[PDB]
Amino acid sequence: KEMPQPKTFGELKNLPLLNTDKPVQALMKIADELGEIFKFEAPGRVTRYLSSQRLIKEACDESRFDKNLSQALKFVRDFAGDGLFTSWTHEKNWKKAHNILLPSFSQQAMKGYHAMMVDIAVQLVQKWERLNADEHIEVPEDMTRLTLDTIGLCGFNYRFNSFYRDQPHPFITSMVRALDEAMNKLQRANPDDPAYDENKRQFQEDIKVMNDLVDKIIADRKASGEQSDDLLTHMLNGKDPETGEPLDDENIRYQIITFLIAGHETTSGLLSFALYFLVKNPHVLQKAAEEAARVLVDPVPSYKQVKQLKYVGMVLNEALRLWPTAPAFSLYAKEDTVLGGEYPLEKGDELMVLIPQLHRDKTIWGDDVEEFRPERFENPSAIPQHAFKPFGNGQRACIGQQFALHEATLVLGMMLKHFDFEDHTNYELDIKETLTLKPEGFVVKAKSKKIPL
Ligand code: HEM
Repeated sequence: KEMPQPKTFGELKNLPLLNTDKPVQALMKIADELGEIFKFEAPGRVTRYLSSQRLIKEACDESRFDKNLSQALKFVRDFAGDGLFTSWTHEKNWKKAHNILLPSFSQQAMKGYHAMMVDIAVQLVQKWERLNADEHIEVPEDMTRLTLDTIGLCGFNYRFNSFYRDQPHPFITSMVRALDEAMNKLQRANPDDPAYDENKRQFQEDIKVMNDLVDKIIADRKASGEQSDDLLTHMLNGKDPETGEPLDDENIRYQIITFLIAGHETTSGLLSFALYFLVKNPHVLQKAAEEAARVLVDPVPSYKQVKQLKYVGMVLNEALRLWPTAPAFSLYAKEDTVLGGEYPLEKGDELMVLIPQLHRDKTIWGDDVEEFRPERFENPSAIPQHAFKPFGNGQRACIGQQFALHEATLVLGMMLKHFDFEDHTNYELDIKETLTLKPEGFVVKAKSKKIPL
C-alpha cells in the first residue's frame, strides 16, 4: 500500500512545511487530512508520522523499536550532552544515570521534595493575594516562575527567585535562546554560510554560560561537603548498582541542564493549559474547586492531602490528553519489521509519534475528542495500553513524571482553594511552539476567597 504524503516543494521535499512558527499544529492538521500514518521527507532524510493507537502501540514495543534522537534533539544534544533526555539507549551513561536517578524521582521521593514545593507554591499564592483590584495575571509567565523555581530548589538547593524578578536568570536567557536556535536550525538551508556567524557565536556563548554556571554549582557543592538531600547530592554520592560507577562531573552538569530545561518548559505548560480549560469549563472548575476546599483543610498542604486530590489529577490528565506539552517523540526500527501488517520497515527507519493526534483517536476515546471532560480519567485501568502517552514510552519514558504531577496537583489545588478565576478577556487559544506548547497571552483575574496561609 502506498503511504500518504503531504505536499512537496520540489528538491526541498516536505521541509518547507516546517518553516512555520507552529510546526506541531501543522503536522496535526496534515494528520487529520492524511490519517493514521504519513511519510515526511527532507533533503537526505525521511520519517513517518504516526497518529493512531493501533500503529503507536506497535511502535511502543521495545523489542522492535527504541528511542531515536530527532533532528531537534540532536541540536539540543550540543548543550544537553549525554544526559538522560538527549542520550541514546545504548550509550553507557544513559543506563548509569537512569539506574542512579530512578529512586530520586519515585513516588516515595516526592515526600522529600514536598516541603520545598510548598515553599514555591506559597510564593505564587502570596503574589496573587497581593495583586490590587482589576490587575490581571499572566498565567504561562507565572507558572514558569513557579516550575523553574521548584526544580532549582528541589533539585540543587538553588533559588532562582523568579517571583522577585521581571527579567529572567542569566542561565535562562541562554537556555531559551539555545532552544530557539535548536528549533530554527530545523527550518534552515545551509549551515556554514557566514551569514549565520552571529547565530553560531551566540549559541556557543549560550553553551558556555550554561556550562560555567552549572559547573560552578557542582564544584561549590563538592567543596562545601554539606549533605542537603536533593538531586545534586544523590548524583555526587550515588553509584549505579549495575556497573558500580558514579556519574562524572561532566555528565552531572548535563543532567542538571536537562532538569532545568524540563522544569522550565513542559511543566508550566501543563498548569497553563489546565487553568485555561478550567476557566473555559465552569462546571469542571466548580468540581475541582469543591475538592480543593474539602481536601486542603490546612494552610500548609501535606503530601497526603495532595494524593487525596483525585479530581484535580483527572483535570491535569485531560489537559495532558488535549495538549501534551512535549508533543512528539522519535523512534527507530531495531530490525527489519512490518508495521500494522502493511507498512514494511527496514532496520534504522524512523518513526515520529504525534501525541496530540494519538490523544484524539476516535476509536479509543469516542467522537467527543475535542471536549474537556476529566471524567475520562476516572478509572486509570479503563485506558487501554499505549492510548495515553503524555510522558513517552517504556524505559525512555519521562523520569520526572511523578515530580511534574505532584507539583502541578499541589499548585493547582492551592490555586483553586484560594481564588475564583475570571476569563476577563474571553481569551482565544493561541498555542506558541518552542520545545514545548504554551497558551501565549493567556490572562485571568484571580479574586481572593480570603483563606489565610
Ligand atoms: C508536564 C510535564 C512533563 C512532560 C509532559 C514530559 C514529557 C516527557 C516525554 C514525552 C519524554 C520522552 C521523550 C522522548 O521519548 O524522546 C520525557 C523524557 C524526560 N523527561 Fe520529561 N516531561 C515532563 C516533566 C519533566 C520534569 C519535571 C523532569 C525533570 C525534573 C523531566 C525529565 C525528563 C527526563 C530526564 C527525560 C528523559 C528520560 C530518559 O530517556 O531517560 N520531565 N519527558
